Amino acid sequence: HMASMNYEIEVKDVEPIRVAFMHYKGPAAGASKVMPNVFKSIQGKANGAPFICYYVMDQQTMTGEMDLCVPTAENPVGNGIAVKDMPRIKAISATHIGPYETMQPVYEAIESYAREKNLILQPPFREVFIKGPGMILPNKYITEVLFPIKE
Ligand code: NA
Ligand code: NA
Repeated sequence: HMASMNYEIEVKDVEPIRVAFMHYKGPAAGASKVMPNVFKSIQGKANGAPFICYYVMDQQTMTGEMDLCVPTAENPVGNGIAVKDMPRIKAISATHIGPYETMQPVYEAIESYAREKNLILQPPFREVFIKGPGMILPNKYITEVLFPIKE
């Protein structure tokens, strides 16, 4: 009867995911210019929620190094876009509702949870864009953080 009052923090087994992706380094801003190029390369045939895998992220400078990923069965057309399987992870999952650029309380809750359950966090982490109002408009955005743990 209760759903996403809190961050619904749990440990999940996430199986490998075939993605079309672009590796991006620069302002978290300039990533949104790319994520559409991924969709177009695979004729917009996603078979899962798009996500960003963060290898490096500084929220003080809001710049980082990341994979912009769209789960797909398709072969990408138009170079820059490649396909790989994102690896199996055992991850702390947190579900965030609303504006998603920083989500400091979510990452603090994940860190506190990890210490409580004696889990060791292992980058890289993912932000999964489950839902949102779409392209005709944010208090409705659903973003799942997946932070891998050491097994
Ligand atoms: Na908090
Ligand atoms: Na969100």
